[PDB]
Amino acid sequence: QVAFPLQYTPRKFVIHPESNNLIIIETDHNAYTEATKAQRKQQMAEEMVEAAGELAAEMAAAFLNENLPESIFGAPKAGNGQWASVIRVMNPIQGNTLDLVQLEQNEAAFSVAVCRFSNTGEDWYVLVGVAKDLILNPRSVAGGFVYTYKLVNNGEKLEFLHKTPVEEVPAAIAPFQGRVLIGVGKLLRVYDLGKKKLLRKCENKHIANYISGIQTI
Amino acid sequence: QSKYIGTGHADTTKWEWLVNQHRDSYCSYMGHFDLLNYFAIAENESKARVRFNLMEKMLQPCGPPA
Amino acid sequence: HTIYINNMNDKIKKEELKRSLYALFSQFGHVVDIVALKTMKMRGQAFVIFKELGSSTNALRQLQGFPFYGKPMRIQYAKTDSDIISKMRGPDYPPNYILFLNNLPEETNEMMLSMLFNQFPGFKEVRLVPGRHDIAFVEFENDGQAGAARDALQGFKAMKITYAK
Amino acid sequence: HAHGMRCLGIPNTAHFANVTQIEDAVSLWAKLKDTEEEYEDSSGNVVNKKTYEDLKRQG
Amino acid sequence: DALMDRDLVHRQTASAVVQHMSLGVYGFGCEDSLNHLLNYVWPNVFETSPHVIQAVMGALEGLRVAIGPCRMLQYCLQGLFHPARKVRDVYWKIYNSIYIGSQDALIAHYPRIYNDDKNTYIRYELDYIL
Amino acid sequence: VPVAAAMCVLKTGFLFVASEFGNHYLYQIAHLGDDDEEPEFSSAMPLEDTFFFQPRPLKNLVLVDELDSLSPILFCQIADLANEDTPQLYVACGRGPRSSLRVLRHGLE
Repeated sequence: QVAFPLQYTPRKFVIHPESNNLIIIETDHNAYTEATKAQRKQQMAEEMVEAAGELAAEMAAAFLNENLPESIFGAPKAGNGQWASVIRVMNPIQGNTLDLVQLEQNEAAFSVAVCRFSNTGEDWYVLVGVAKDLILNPRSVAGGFVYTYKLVNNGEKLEFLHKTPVEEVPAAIAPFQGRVLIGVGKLLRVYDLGKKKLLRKCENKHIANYISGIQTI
Repeated sequence: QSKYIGTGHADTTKWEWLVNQHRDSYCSYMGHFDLLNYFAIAENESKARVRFNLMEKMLQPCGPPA
Repeated sequence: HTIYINNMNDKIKKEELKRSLYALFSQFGHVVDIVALKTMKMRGQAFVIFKELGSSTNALRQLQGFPFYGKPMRIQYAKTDSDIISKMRGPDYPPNYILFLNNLPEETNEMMLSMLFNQFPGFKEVRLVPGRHDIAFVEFENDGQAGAARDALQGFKAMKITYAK
Repeated sequence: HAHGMRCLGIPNTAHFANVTQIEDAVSLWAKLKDTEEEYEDSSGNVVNKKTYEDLKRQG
Repeated sequence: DALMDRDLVHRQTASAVVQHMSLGVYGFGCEDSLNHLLNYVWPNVFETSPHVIQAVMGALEGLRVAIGPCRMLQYCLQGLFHPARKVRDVYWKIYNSIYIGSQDALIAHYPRIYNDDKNTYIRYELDYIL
Repeated sequence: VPVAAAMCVLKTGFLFVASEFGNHYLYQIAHLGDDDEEPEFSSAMPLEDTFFFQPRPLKNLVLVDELDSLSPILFCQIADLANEDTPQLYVACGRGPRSSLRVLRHGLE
């Protein structure tokens, strides 16, 4: 083997054929993304001095200066509705990370697919299906979203294209005949690329319970 | 049969049958190392805290009876 | 279904006013009822209720400014639905004041729809002009007037005009 | 029986093979009985097929 | 032909045959035809004759182990709550026979049952998705 | 140390650690870790407040060994991305912060 460290817990990864790189989706429950630990960081930093004690002694600058290796002390993580989701462009040959995508607070990404719409050209696409505000054990959500990335620098660079909202959490994404299948909740839908947001080119409401995963010959 | 817990009969209520299958599911979770580990992965906790929350949910599940 | 008339000669006795109103408006469809009072508030006015909606729209367009007992009457669609209509019969934006749709071609045009839309003081937006001459976007200051225009040509033999619901 | 149902407007199938009163099967029959064509301004992802065809005739 | 009843002894003895066959063939992949025969076995569930009812019990037990519980339970669901007392007596007897053995493997096959006011009848653990 | 599902202690200053997930660890005790400034708490110490303390690297231990652990294996792809003809196993595997992406080749170390 060889071990390449990561941050959050990857739920899946996909091959990018031509750039021959690896796109990794990471998610952690009860978790705080970097900026979140920065706002709680500075939050406690502020709440220290307010004890009004002699003010003079600051452990705040050293404490914040202290940054612990995240593996040895594990997860500085708690809270119910909070999440962490990160994307990564990593070389297969070596362990270097080509790019790192740092997403919103509560949004967990359970699917990603890389394909090329038959209408457009060879331009690659990174489609990240994302869930919004999971309340895990009752079952509910605030809704869902899908993020789109053009996968540039022959696939060695990513850029955010658009944020397209959707009522429900996508559990899987698969390409079919030059266009993109997405089941969402229990509803199966055929999506085609919009240049602002995706549009639905079909739907089926029959499937009773939920859509877990999808494969396409 | 009676002294074998989970025994049903013609007068069996909904609530009792479903709380049965609940508790049995939970004993399966305590039982299988993996599926337990799956739970720990999904919702982030220790194996321990998982089993603890389950053992809390053993008597309750569905909540009060009718 | 109900039209609101004002600018009426208030010297006519109430029962005569109502009977002439009934007579005059019978030419467009069955008039179900007429509400007219001589109070200070309501004098010089009347509500005329028709069974058919197309009848109300036709009446409105054809009798606008008709000399009645000496004065030119002013007609408009009523603000609310008449109690009698609600009883005979039994969304939040409706009634809306923007009607966009098509199915109105045939050398039809923008000054045409602009004069038909013009008929209404609500005449605000009128979009009928491409090679199309068949897609009509009408923004009428208020739904009484949008409803007046729409109720006037509510079956342009069948055109499709869809409020911006 | 099927003549009363079907002529009543309540279609004849098993679904209704229980209740007798005329009323309830009316609500039961009420219980018995949308695509996006992407305009060029990238706002028409809410726009219907037929609507965008109408804007084909307009365009 | 036999299980289709000329007279009770046919159903009984044939059922015993289904039993011993069902224990014997276990695990070798012939289950299909045993399901077919289970169809014709299934109506005989109801009777008061001791030998045919205990026969049928042995039958459905062997069929339990051979076919696997899932199919059994899929025949035994609706009978549990049926209004009549008879059907409940029996289908609960069966469901008990299916329940004692293989109670460990039943978990997956309990269907989804919606939650009412005072009680939450959905087990959400199975819906945790990575 | 990382969370250990089970712990065996061995004589002659040894500590075994099998982590719940991620690589296993073998530790050795080079000091009993007493007697210094490190606060040594009692059950009778006054409060009603909880005694705090400062995390830090290992000052009581030395890490002997790190054992290969695949579990949990979240996702697996067998594909040959390298020069040779034998497919490499690309495996996203791990738990929380310690999660990682590992590659399997056919060889001894």
